[PDB]
Formats: sequence, C-alpha cells, structure tokens
Amino acid sequence: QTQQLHAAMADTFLEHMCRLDIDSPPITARNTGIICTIGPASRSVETLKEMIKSGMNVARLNFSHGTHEYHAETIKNVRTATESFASDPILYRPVAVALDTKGPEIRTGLIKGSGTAEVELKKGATLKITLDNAYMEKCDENILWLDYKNICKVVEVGSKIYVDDGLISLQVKQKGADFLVTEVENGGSLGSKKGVNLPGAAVDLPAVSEKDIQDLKFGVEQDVDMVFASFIRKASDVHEVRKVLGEKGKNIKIISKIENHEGVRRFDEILEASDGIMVARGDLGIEIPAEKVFLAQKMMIGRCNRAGKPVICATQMLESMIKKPRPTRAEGSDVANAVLDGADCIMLSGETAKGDYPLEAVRMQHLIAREAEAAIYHLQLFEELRRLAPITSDPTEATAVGAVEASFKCCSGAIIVLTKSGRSAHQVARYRPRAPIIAVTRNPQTARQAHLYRGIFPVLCKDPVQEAWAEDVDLRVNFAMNVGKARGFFKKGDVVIVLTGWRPGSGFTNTMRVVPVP
Amino acid sequence: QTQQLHAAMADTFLEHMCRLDIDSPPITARNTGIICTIGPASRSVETLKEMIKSGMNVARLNFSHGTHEYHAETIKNVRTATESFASDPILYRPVAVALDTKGPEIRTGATLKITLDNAYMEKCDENILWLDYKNICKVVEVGSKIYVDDGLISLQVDFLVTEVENGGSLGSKKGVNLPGAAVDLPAVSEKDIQDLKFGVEQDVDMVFASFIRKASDVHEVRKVLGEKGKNIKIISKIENHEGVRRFDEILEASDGIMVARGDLGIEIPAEKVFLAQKMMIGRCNRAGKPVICATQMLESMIKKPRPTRAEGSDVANAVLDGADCIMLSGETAKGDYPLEAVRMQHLIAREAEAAIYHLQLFEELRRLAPITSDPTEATAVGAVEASFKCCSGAIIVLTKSGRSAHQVARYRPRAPIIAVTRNPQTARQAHLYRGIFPVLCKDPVQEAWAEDVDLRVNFAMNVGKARGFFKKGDVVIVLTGWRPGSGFTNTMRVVPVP
Amino acid sequence: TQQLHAAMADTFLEHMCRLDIDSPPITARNTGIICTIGPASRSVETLKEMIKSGMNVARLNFSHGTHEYHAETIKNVRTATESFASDPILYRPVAVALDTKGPEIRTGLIKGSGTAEVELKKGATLKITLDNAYMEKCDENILWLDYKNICKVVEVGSKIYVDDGLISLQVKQKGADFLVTEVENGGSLGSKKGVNLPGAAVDLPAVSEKDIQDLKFGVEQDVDMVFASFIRKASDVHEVRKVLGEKGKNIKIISKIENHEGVRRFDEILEASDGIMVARGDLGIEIPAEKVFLAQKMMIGRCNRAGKPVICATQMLESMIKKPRPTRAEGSDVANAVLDGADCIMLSGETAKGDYPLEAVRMQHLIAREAEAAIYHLQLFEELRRLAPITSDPTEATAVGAVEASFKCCSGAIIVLTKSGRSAHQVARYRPRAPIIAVTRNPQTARQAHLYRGIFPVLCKDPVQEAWAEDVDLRVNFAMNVGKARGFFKKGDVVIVLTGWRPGSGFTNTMRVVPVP
Amino acid sequence: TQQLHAAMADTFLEHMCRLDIDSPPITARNTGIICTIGPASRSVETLKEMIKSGMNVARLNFSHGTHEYHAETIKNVRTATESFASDPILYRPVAVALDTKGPEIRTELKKGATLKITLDNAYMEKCDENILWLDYKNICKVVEVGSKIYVDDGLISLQVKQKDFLVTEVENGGSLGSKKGVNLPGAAVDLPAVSEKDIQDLKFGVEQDVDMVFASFIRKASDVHEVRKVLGEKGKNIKIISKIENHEGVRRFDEILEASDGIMVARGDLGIEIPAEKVFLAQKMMIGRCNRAGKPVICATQMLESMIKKPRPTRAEGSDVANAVLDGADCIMLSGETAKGDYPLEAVRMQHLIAREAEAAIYHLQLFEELRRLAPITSDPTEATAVGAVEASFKCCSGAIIVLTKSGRSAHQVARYRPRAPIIAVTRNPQTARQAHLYRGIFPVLCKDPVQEAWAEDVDLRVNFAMNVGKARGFFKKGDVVIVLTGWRPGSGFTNTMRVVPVP
Repeated sequence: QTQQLHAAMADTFLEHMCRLDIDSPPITARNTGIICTIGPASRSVETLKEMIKSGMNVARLNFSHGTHEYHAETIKNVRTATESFASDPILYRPVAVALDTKGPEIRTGLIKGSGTAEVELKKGATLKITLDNAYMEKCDENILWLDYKNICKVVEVGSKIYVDDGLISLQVKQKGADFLVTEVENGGSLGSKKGVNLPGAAVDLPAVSEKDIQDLKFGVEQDVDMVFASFIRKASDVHEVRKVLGEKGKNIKIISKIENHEGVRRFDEILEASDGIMVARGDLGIEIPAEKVFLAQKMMIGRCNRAGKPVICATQMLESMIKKPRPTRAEGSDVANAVLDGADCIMLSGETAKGDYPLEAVRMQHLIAREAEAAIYHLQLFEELRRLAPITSDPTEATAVGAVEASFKCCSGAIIVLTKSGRSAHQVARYRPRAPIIAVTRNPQTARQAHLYRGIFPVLCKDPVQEAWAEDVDLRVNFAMNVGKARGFFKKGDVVIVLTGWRPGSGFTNTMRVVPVP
Repeated sequence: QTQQLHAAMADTFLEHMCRLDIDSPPITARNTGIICTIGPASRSVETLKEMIKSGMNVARLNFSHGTHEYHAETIKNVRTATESFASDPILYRPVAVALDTKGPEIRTGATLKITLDNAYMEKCDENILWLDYKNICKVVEVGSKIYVDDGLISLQVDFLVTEVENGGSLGSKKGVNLPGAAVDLPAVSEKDIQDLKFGVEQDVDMVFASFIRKASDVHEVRKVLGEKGKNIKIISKIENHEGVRRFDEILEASDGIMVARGDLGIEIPAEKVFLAQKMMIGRCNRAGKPVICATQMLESMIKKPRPTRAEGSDVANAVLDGADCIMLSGETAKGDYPLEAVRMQHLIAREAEAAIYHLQLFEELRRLAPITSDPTEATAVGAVEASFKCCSGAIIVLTKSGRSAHQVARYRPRAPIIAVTRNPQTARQAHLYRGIFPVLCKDPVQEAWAEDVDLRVNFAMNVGKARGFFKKGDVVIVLTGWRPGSGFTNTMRVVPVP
Repeated sequence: TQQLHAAMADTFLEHMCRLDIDSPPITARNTGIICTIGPASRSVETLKEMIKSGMNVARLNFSHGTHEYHAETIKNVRTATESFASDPILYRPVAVALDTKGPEIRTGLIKGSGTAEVELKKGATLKITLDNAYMEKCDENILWLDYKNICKVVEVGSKIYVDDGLISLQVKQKGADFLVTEVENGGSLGSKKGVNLPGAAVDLPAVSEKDIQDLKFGVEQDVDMVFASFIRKASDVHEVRKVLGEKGKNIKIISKIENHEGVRRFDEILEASDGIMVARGDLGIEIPAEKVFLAQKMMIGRCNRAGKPVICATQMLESMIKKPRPTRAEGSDVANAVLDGADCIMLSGETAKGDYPLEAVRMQHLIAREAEAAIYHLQLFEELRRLAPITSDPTEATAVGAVEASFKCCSGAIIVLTKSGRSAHQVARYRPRAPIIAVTRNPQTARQAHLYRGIFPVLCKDPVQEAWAEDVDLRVNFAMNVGKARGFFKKGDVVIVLTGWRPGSGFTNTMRVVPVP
Repeated sequence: TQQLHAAMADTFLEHMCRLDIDSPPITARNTGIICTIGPASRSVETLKEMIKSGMNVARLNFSHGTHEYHAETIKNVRTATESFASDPILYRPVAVALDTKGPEIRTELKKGATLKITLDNAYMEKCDENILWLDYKNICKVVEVGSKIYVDDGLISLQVKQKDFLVTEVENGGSLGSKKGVNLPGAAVDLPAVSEKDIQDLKFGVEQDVDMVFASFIRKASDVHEVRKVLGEKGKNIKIISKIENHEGVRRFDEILEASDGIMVARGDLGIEIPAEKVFLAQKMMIGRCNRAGKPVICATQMLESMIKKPRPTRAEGSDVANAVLDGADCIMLSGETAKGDYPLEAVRMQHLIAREAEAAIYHLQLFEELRRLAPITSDPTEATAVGAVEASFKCCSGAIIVLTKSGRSAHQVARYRPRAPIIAVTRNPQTARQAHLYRGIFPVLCKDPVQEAWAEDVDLRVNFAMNVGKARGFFKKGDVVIVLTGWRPGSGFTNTMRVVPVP
C-alpha cells in the first residue's frame, strides 16, 4: 500500500509497471543526490539556507564564468548557510562543494560592447566570424568574434558551426586567414559570450588550459570536495587533471564530464581512471545528434552502475522552471527516468543559478526522485547487480551484499554504516537497496563526498573519541539511530541493519547486525 | 552493428543498457505513430504535404476551439495533401483524422467566496467568484482543493468559503479543476454531441474523448456516435484521479487510451504523472490496446529549432515504456518549427525502437498471454516468434478490419508489420498500433481468390523493397487466412522476397 | 571443482551441459543418511563402522522386536557413538529414530515356519480366512491375516496385494469370515508378509494400543524423533503428539506418507508435523507405481517451501542387499532425491539385513556429495527467497544475509552457534552451498540437526567461560578446528560466522566474515 | 488434467508443489521405447504384444548370436509389425536397431598381492594367480605407473606399479576366470573404431535394411567417421547413434555428437569405466548437450532391472525412468528386461506408463524459454516455421502438431523445441517413419494413399490422414485445434507454412 510495495512484488517488469500506483505514497528518505549550480539567484546566505532545507546536497560552481573573488564569496556563503545548522549534529546536513571547470570551450564576444546586449538574427542571412581581437567587444548582426585561435585550420568549407546551446546554426561558405564567411542556417537572437560547437571538427584545445590550472589551484586552496572536469576525451585527460591536483588535491574526487563523441567512444578508459562520471547532455546533444543522447545516457549510467562508480545526470532536467513555477511533463518524466535508469545524482543548472524559481526547482527534483525511487524494480535490479559482479574473496564486499539482502528481507528502515573514508558505504550503495544508507563518519570530507552515491545519507559525528573502542563504535551507531528517528526514516522498534568492522582503521568492515531501533 | 543488435543479445537488462551504441545506426523503419495537432502553423495544404513527408501519421483537430466550417476546411486540406501522393500506392502513406473533443468543463464568469448565484455571474472579483458547475458542493467536502485557470491558482474549502493557497491574476471564463473529486458533469457536453455528429459526417477515423472518468462515459460517447459511427475508434483521454483509479473499466470499454498528461498534472501531483503514464502504458500493452503519450513532449520547439535534453529523453522513454503513439500539440499547431518537431519525434522514435530489449519484452508478453482456442491469436504469436528466430525483414499481414495486424503488434516484433488492406479507413486507423506500416492496395479484386491473395502479398513485397525494409532474397513472414472475409487469419509463411 | 563452472550458467539447460565428471566435489556431504538398524548392523563394532561410513540417524523399525530388544539396540548405538567422544573434533552426533508399526496388515505363518514358502500359481484359487486356527497354518490354499474387519471393507472385484505388492489377488466371493480369491500375480508366498488394500478404506486405528506403548517407550528412551507410519490426516498426527505429551514435546514427529489419503491431505498433515517421509514402499502399492515420482517431487517441493525436513525412503540401493555395488537406476535415484531437495535419504533392508551394509552407506555418501555440487543454486536460492515472506523477524533477515554472503565469497562454511537448532535451521532452509557447521552445547539439538540439509552438527563439551565474548570465540574456534580436520577448508579461506548479541536462545543477529586461522 | 495446474506455475518450486497424482495424463506418450529382443521376446506372437504394449524400436545385440539367428529375429519383428499393416490409420511403424559388439580387451586374486600382466602369447592358455595374459597388444603404451586396470565388468581392480609386460598390485580382489572383459579407466584406448566382426555385422545390417546402428565404444569423431565409411553409400541413410562408454568419450563428447546422428548414454559400461557415483553427471551433461543440439539421446541400462525376475519394479527404478524423461531423453531402453526376463510385456508397459506421466510433469514454460534463448538466429525457414509452430501450439494448447515430411527433418526440428502436443509426422517413406521414433514427441504415421493429381490436394489428403490418426488414437477430437506444417513446393527442404486448424 506504500512505497509501491505491491508493484515491488510483481514477477515480471510488465506486471511491475501495471501495478505502479499514484495512491501509494513514498517513504520519507530521498536517495538520489541533488546538485545545484550556484549563481545570482541562489548565492545569498539566505537563499542557500533554503536550498539546503529544500534538499540541496552539492553546490556546483561553474568556472566558465565569474572571477576567483566571486567564487570565493559564493563558497564562503555556502559554508555560512551550511554551518548555520551545525549546532545540533543530529540535524546537520553536510553540503559538498563542486568545482566545474571551463575546459576547452569556444566562446563568442560581447554584442556591441555589452555582456547583456543582443541582436535578432533573421534566417538565411549572412554573417562573418572573425578572430581579430579588434571586434572582440564589437560583435553584432554582421560580424561575430570568437576566441578559438586555431579555428580556421580544423574547419573546412561546408562545415557546420553551432552557437548558444546549438540553437543557432551556421554553414561555412568561404575560408579566410583570420575569418570565416557564413549563412545563418537556423536563426534567433544572438547574445554575448555564447558557447560554440564544431561537431564535425577535431578541436585541438588542451585538456587543461592555463585558466583551468589556475582554477584547479584555487579549488585546492578552497578545499573543494570534487571537480567536474569538462570535455574529457580520453583517460590521459583524466590523468592530467589528477596530476595537476597533485598531492595537495589527492583526496579531491574527479568526475569526468562526457560531452563529445570521443568521450563516449573511449568511455571505458575514462571511467576506469575517474572517480565518477557526469552525463553532460548539453554539449553532448550538440556534438552528437540530439536523438542519440538517451542512448549515451543509458549506456553510461549502466556502465557506472556495473562499476560501482557515481554517475550524474545533467542539463535541462527542469529547464522551463527558469521562468515558470511548475515544470513541463517532459521535464517531470526526464527526472523520474534518470533515477529509474540508475543515476546516483541529478543536477540543476540555470534552474538554480539564475532562474526565478530556484527553491521550487530543488523541491520538485526532491519530490520526483523519491517517487521514482519507490518505482524501481529492485527484484530484477538486485538480481542483475549480484550476477554481473566479479566474485571475490573480499570480505567487505560479502558483508555489503549480505546487508543489502538482509535489508530487503526485513524491509529495514536503514542500513547504518560506520566509515572513515566512505568506501564501506559506497560498497553498499553499489547494490542498490531500497533502505536509506546512514553513513556515520568523523571525517567531514567523507561526509560531503558521500552525497555522490545513491542512497547515502552522510552524518557527521562530532562526539569525542571514547577510550574504549567498542563504546566508541556503539556511540556512533546510536548517533545514527538518533538521526534516523529525528528525520522520520524510522521509529522505536523498527529494524535496521548495522555495519561495523572488527578493528579500528579503514578496510575492516566485516560485521552485519540486524538491530531494533531503541 | 546496426539496430542495437549487439545490445539485443544481452542476457540481462543491465548488460543491454551497457551495450547501447550511438554508432549503431537504426534501420529505416520507424514503428511509433506520430500524431500532430493542426493549427495556424500547420494547416495549409503545402505545409501539410511537408508534415506528411516529415512523418505525420495522424492529424489531430482540437475541437476546444474553432467552428465546424473551420475544422471542415482543415480536414479538406489534410485530404488534399494526403491524396497528392495517391498516384503511386507503393509509396502512398495513409493519414488518419482524429477529432479531440472539448468535453465537459467547469468555467468561471487572502479570502475568497465561491457562489453559484447567477446574479454574481458577471460580477466576478477578489471577494466573489462565480462558477458554472451547480453540483460543486455535492462533489467537494471541507478541506478539498480547487484549482483555477489551468492550475495557475490554488484554493482550499449553495456557497463555498475558501482561503487562496496560491495567488495570481484572475481573468474571465477560466478553466477550473477539482483534484480528487468525482466530477459528475455529463460524459458528453451539448457541444460535444454536435461535434461528434459532425465527426461522423466528416468521416473521421477516431475520437479522442475528453475527461473520461468511468466505463459509462465511454458507452455514452459510443452511443452518440451511433450506428453510422460504429467503426470510428474511441480513444479515452485519462485526465484526472477518477479516470486513473477506474482505468481497467475504461480500457475494457475503449478502443484505446490517451495519457493526457497536461490535464493529468493539474489534477494529480506533477511528480506522480510518470507513475500514471507507466501504469497505463503497461496495462494497455497487456490488453493489446493502443496507448498515446501526450503533452509537452517537445514543448521548447514551439520557440526553438532544437528540443531540450529532457524533451529528447521524454520521447525516447515514452517509446521504451511501450507507447504505440506519441503526440504533438502546440509544437505543430502554433509553433515556429512544426516540421522540425515532427522530424525530431521520427528520429528519436526510430532510435528508441532499436534500443528496445525485445528478449525480455517478448518473453513477458508470452508469459502473460492467455491460452485461448482463438486461431488468429496463435497464428500471430507464431509469426512473431518466427520473425525473431530468422530476423525477418517484415511481417506482412492481409487484413480487412485491421484486427489481424493488431494481434501481431501486441507481441511487439522488431520487424515492421506491413498491413496490406483495401479498406481505406483500416489503412488510416492502423497508425494507432506500434509497428504497423499500413498500405492501401488499389488493384482490382482478381477473380481467383488465391491469385488476389498473392497480388496483395506481392504488393507488400514491392512496398518493402521500395521503402528499403528488405531486398530480394531476404526472408519475411506472411500472414493470410483460409477464406475471404474477416476473422480467418490462420496461415503463417516464411517466404523469400522476390 | 564443486561443479562451479556449471554453477555460473545463466540457464538450467546450460548448467546441465556443463556438468563435469572431472570436477571433484568438496569433502563435505550435506544430506543426512538415515540407516535402519538390524542384525546386519547392530553390534557396537559394526555400528562404529556405520558411523565412520556416514550414518547420521539410526532408525528402529517397531514393526518387529520387543522393547527389551530395542532398548539394547539404542544402548549399542549410544555406546558406538560415544566411543568417539574422547576427541571432540572428530566426534559425530548420531540421532535415534523410532518408526511405528501403525495400522499394518500381516499374513500368518506358512506351515508353522518363519522361513517356509509355497508357490502361488496365476489363476489358482486362494482362500483368505480370519479364523485363528489357521494363523500358523497358511499354505497355497488357505491364507490367514490379522485384519479382522477385512470383509466389511472389500467387495467382489477388489484387489489385495501381498509382499511389497509382488503377489496380487482378486476377490471372487465375499463370505462372512472369509474371502475366496483368484491369484493374478503369483510367486513365492512367505510368512508374516505385509498386505495392502488399495481400493479399500481400512479402519484400523492411526495409533493402536501397541503404538501407544511404543511411543511411551520412545519418550522413556530419549529418542530424537518418531517416524509415524501411515498418517492419513492431521488428527492422526495430533493423536501421536498427544501420546508423546509434554514430556515428549521436544521429540520431532516425521509423518510417513504412504497412502492416497496422506497425499490428498498432505497440506494439513505437514502443518501438524515437524517433517515428512516419502515412504515410497507402501506408497507405490497404494497408488500406481508410475505416479510415485509425482508424489515424491510434490512432497519434497512443499516441504522445501515450508522449511520442514523431508526424507526420501525405500529401495534407494535395494540390489545392494545381495550385491556389493548398485544398479544404475539406484545411482540415479539417490542423486535425483538430493537434486529434488530431500534433506535426508534412507536405507532399509540394505543396512538392516543385507550383506553389504557398510558399502550401502558409503555409496549414499559418495552419490549425495556429487549431487549436492550439481545443484543449480543460482535458481534455487532466487526462488526460495521470492517464495519466502518479507518479515519483521531479525533472525530470518540475518540467516538470508549469511547465505547471500556465503555465495558472494564462496565461503568455506557458515558457522552458526545455536542452543535449540533454530538459527541453523533458518540458514538451511535457504540451501547454501557452504556447509553449515552448527555448534551447540545441547546434545538433542545436535542430534536432531541431522534432519536439515547442509547442517554439520558439532557438540561443544567445553564448560561455559565466564567471559561471554571469549565463550563465543571458543566455540567458533572449535568449529574452525573441525573444518580444517575434516578438510572443509584451510587457513586463509573465508567463512561466515553467525552469533547473537548476548547469551541464550533467540538473539541470533550478528553475521561476520572471518578468515580461517 | 495433464498437470496443467503445475504447467502454469511462475517458479519451478511452485511447479513441483502442484504436481498432482490425481491429474491424469493425455493418451499420447512421447518418449520412444527401445526393447532388446532375445529368448523372452523373439516369437512373432510375443512381438505382437510387445508392439501393443509400446515397443517402438527392436534392438538386436550383436555381442552374441549368429547372422542367421538375428536374421530370424528381424524376420519375426517384421512379421509381427506388418500384421497390423491392413489399417494404416492404426499401423505403428517399428524400427530395427543393430547394436555392435565393438572393440574388446579380453584375458582367486587377493587384495595387496602382485600380478603380472603378460602380452607374451606364450601364456594364452595359462593365466593364474601370478601371470595373466591380455590380447590388447598396445596396452603398455596407453597406461602409466599408477594407472588402474579393471577386470571382468569391474569386479577386480589392479594398479600398475612397473611398466612387453606390466607389474600390477591388486587393489580390489576376487575370483579371476577365463575370457573376462578388461577396462582401462581414463586411458586413451587405441583399439580400432570397429572390430573385424563389427565390419561384417555392419554390412549385414545394410543387407538386412536396419534403421540405425548403436556403435559401441565411441571415443572420438574419427570413430564415428569409420562406422559411416563401413556403412558406405548403400548405408548412408542409416542413423549412427554413438554409445558413450568411457572417460575419453565423455571428454570428447562435443566432437562425437557433431559427427553422429545421436547418442546413447551407455550407462552399464560407463559405470564400470567411471565411478558409479558420477554416472548421473555424465547422463545429465549428455542429455543436456543433445537437447541443445537437437539430436536424439537414449538412456540405457538397468532402468527396470528388478523386473527381469519380478512383475513390478523397485521405487528406484520407477524414479530412474521418470527422471530420464524429465532430464530430456528422447528414448528409454530395456535390455535383459525384454531380452531374457520373465516379464517382458510388463517392463514395456511400465516404461510406457512412467514416460507418459513424466512428460506431463515437464515444466514446458521454462524449458521452451531456454531452448529458444540458446537456439541461434539463422536464416533457415524450416527452423523459423518449426519454432513458430511450437509457440502457436502452446498458445492454443493444441491437440497435435501435424508435420508432413519426406526425410523426417521437418518433424525433428519441431521435436527439438519440446512441445507438449504430440507431433504426428506423416510420411510416405517407410524408413523415415521408423527412424522418427528416435525423437521425443514424434508419432510417425506411414501414409499409403495414392499421390493425388493436384499436388495441393495430395498435401491436403496427408493432412486429413493425420487427422484420422489422431481421432482414431484418441489424441484429439472434432473441434480441437491443431497446428499443421507443410511446404510451398514438393521435395525436401521447403517446409515454410504453419496453419492453425480445427480438427474436422
């Protein structure tokens, strides 16, 4: 009658679908992490507190724009909002900070010297592209400067050039030395500093530009939790970011953004090298035909679920909400289906960065994800995850799968996991329990980074280390108990699964207990 | 390396997903019917010609607005466009006409009082709101919610006392929705009665009947359509809680279903619409009755030449869910890019159809398939099993009424179902079913029936060769019957293409 | 090894295709072997070899023998079993089972002799009498039997079967105190042979005066279980339960299903019983012989589904009464009982009176071990978990997690500390591949555990240590030492360990994955 | 009826749970019964009863008996069989199978004693406690120190300790005799594919027009190829069934199967060569691989052994028969039970009764799902038509699948998908009719009606003959739905048409 449990018990997926029930309400816990891009509509301490209350788990900073001073202040503000709740550790919600790199972008110049000016473009008309910096702030209906120095070499005649999220389409007629002449194949308003794509072209910008170097250094100085690396093409790109981050940034997670055809093709090597993946559908759906994006998304989510590495679904998930308080039916569907596909996290960009309804957008992602989570066909999912798993003598892995089996058997209210590094909780998440995973840690970075994983609710235990280690273990379990009760995941006398190890330190998780809530 | 054949052979759905390949191009055939709403953007004969070339299969006329004269001219223009291709039956594509009814409506005329007092009819303001639904008090209790102007405003409860739960600009003659209520307005309005007669007179192929709440609303629509309209398909629009809850009885009485998501997401929480969509698609798939996914599928294309990433995903996921048809409303009625919208649904649908996990899907449709002594059903399942076993280029079905080809479609073959018919209405109505590619044979009835049967099979061979579904020497499946007339399909053959 | 290539197959057909005669099984054998004890196997000396050969349960057939005789058999089984108690690592618990006579029909003596036989010829006449003057004067013309009411339950046309159904008779005339019959299947007729009336509704009591005395004797002798013969319905089981009473309340009642009504009323019988015997001997006389595999598979499935022990019995290695090795059908029967899901398999004449009792035990051991490895655990465990219920019981949740974990790491064993056996029973019901080493201090728990597939019971003799954590470890390390000594695993393998959070029954909640020291 | 409650279960466990002794099977029994003919069964009058009791194939064991003797058996088989010929509606074809002697090795022993094996022909007539002569000249090349040697159907076990001779130690002792059979477990025995006697016997089989050969001691594909060569052009249509009898045969099973027309699981000899506890693994592997390949497989040896002396079988025997069928065996077999026993007719009837019960208890839902999943997409029309027919047969629970066939092949292709419905294979070819018995579910009927002058009418006459057969034998009745398979032109290789038709 609740949590789509009648659908959960179907012997076929068709029957599962037939039993999906709009009158079967979900549980409290939402498992899929929500990443919100911060910008002018959401960077105030005031709004950020409401973002957090509304379900934001990760704050994304887009380094395609803005100065270090600006990003430093956003980061300061996220931390002020986040620590405003720290006085009761039981109700404190950790919040991660993500740096999203500019990476190898092509950008246009300023329309008539203004960052906000635009010119309407009639379809069929003519337009000159120039690399002459003379016109870098004098773009208009007739001449359009962009910043890719090498553009003329990697494009031939008849090549297609796309501007502003692929919405403006241009065809190369004649090649010059510092220029291109083009006809507006598809028209609309042209604005300032818009993204440009050359889908037919072997673009040769570096993996990690000088600007990216400076930004990644700022990321280390600012103690960011993860980097979302733009336009990753191959494993060596990932290795370059990892080496750039170097020793000071060794614990920073690298999520590779797959946004072009080469990244999809070389996906397996990229995943191996990365800490996680973002399906960056914006650019991806300009670089490859828009009608193939769902194939790429489902392939990458599947391969990440198979590897146990976090995957993020991104871009235009609730786009209409930039201007409207409720989303379109396609948007509702997109969010639900990302969760049903297996995505660990879902993302907001303009919806939270600049839109008129940032909070409504976060709340809608929260609502849809929780409904979709209840609609998952765990019976087949869990069977297939168990089947496809390399079978190993690893005792931590055996403990994790037993816990998840145990949690299904008793419909547990949670799987409580003590973890220093997060790994033990990550191992549970990989097997996709219905039960929320309460990951208890003293490590603040573990607690923030754990939001990358479906089902993990990180809680940051601030209690002092007790002299007797068994009493210290029991202290943290009890903390987890108090957190679940306060958030309404479970109540006195419900059963929960508890995972602990046999000695202190990382790598010893080997003990699964089935315990009633006190 | 074509048609996601690699992913097709996976032992698990997870491995199927992992094998999906953006570099594995689909075959030419696109199976999912595309329904386009016609309006100022798309109504001229020349544009309609291009709409058909772009992939429109069904022209939807929204009777919520427009005169009979207007709609009659729209239908005439659809038919001029469609018949401009009639000279070559091998390439001719039938186009269906669908009449989507206005249906029963509630219309208007902090703290706010709702009054039914018709002296307050033209005296609407911030203290007094008049409504035209006299039974509203029977249907709503204390605490019930009331939405105004397609959801824009929110309220809580021969008079009603209400606090305004979500404010806005309140206008004249606005739509009202009563979430969770058993609305007892008649199954059909006065206008609807007249529009349905017009539909019959104009020889429309199907009716999309609005705001269907129970089996008896369907029976009423059926009764209005009457004997002259007995062959017109009734597709029930499920738009509110009651229709979802009483889905099984509606489905049994209907020819098929529309998941009317626009109205559904005003009536039920927006975050639950996907549940209702997936339930209805699965139940229609289990019954073998056509289901249409509707509303905002490519909505940004009203203004823009490319869709959003969520819209791309929505179309694909509707197809993967099992929807027989996908629909366009404003995108084709009013938008700046109608042709591009139709083309994008075609491209996505075709990719999605190749990505289907047929191995589990057919296995489950088998398992849930009732054992009956019906010969046509046994022949259909055999033909679909045979088509997977030999990777046939098509399944060719001779059909008078469509039913034989519908029975094949419900088992969801990968191979296109070429439904050869001499009945023009059957050829139009067949677009409602996933996988059916209808062809209208215009050749005279040969004196020897055996030869007239072979003439039609050979017609289907010429269509597939011309359209690039298969070539000489490929194997196709062919369904025929033991005598003339409907109901006798019992013969499945594996035949080389000549 | 262990048919692990076959185990990994994604279909049953492919699993079959991968079964490999060159993939040796593990040392552990999970299916209990029940051996009927008689003159071939009763001496302490021979009982010691029975135990070493793999016997887990000694069955005593109360269809024959006096209480004085059966008390001596029990004493001998206990003396043989305790001869191994000096080394607790190699001690094997052995259960004692009492199989009731029940409502049997028996013929009299051929010409005053226990061994004499006469030949009955097809078509000849044979008169059945109830007159006790002929009780010891049966011959080819006159056959006495002890069912006084037989004339009221048969008609003309009725068939009457004698001697494991090998001799058959058709009633030509009903008299008042007799029946005139015609021989259909002839053969050698001996003394005191079992009789079946498949058509008839036999009205002998489910629990006779003699059965009552025998069940009271079972209680007094501390038997582990009772196999109740000819159970027809739930109330029959309740009559046995009533006789065992409060004092016999921990004795397991295994209902023997050996007639048509027992099969028909199976579900109510199982609900009332602690387990089932597929008593195939009488069963294949009471119903058509070609239907017995149907009843066997039905009963084994229903028992596996209910989580109740089920025993496959009768003629499994029959030829081995006379020969040192079995027929191919017999080889197949034993393997297929195990593949069906039988917790235990049984030997009757093979061990009671045959010439090769030790060989018959060894052979059941060898075949069962091979069959166990060949089980398709992938589908079995998936179905057991689906068909089980989602429940608020924390011990069930831990049991199913311990089994799942055992598959993931291909554990050497699941080690379970248990007082009453229930926690190890809960693991067994999920059919892990890993042997379940059940460590108990309770002697009866230890013996009765043999009724569950996969459980290797070990009886801990060490006194309770004051420090409970240390007492837990003591028993876990004892299990480790048994596993190494029996070759189940070696140092550095991984095993699953199940304990509770405190001492006493009913707290099993802790699963650990630990290396073998 | 027909365990149809059990047939609908969603799991195998629930399928087991619903098996019902009071759910009676249909009339049709699908599993062929192969009966060894000998003193007990060889008279024309007994052979008539054997046919009426369920015999489909008469096996002749050429390990003993003269060509004259066997010729007379064959003659009697055909006399009994043709006595039913007057009514083709009711006529049951009976096949004749020739089972070869095959290669052999021939020659009180105390446990722990030392015994020398000599190939020194000196001691041909002088074996004893200390020296034992063998006729296998290459024995030393195929055995190692530590190799086992079994003597006389496994009674005696020797182990090699030093390798023209071998010094062995007795491991399992017993009474040694003259001319006792020898087996070499795990060895690659290099004896010829066929003995000189086998070659003569195989040519006699061609003379006598036998339907199939059961070739003894098949170890490798080349063994099958040599049997095929001996049968030659005149014998090219005779089915070769390889008897798998030892470790090498089991290990080289894939190549043997590909080269053969089918397999016998030769459990008697296999349980001498390999540990008896492992024989069930060998059987289940070979039956599984035969099902996957669509080739007939026979289960043999001791299936109803106790019935040589008794009129009812043991419970283990009943179980073995039912389990061979549930394993997927196309045929089951009787040896001494029919050749020499006191109850030949009862043994045949009991295999009939068990088989039919077990066929109803099959879990077709999972079985059919897996066969399709493991069966390649190919462009072959007959295969596609065949799978379509079986699917259609399940969807309407048809009374039969009627298949016209010249060679048998179209019917064989249906049989591999394991329908519940009997497959009535209508042919004009008498050898095809007899050979069809090798395949689970095929009831071959031999049509003797004149060829009609319109080919489509001649097709229809054969379809209606099958209808009369099913009606006459109680498989179905007027108004039942049956599946019919035919082709688009005459001659083999063109079956492509599936129709669902009411029985007239």
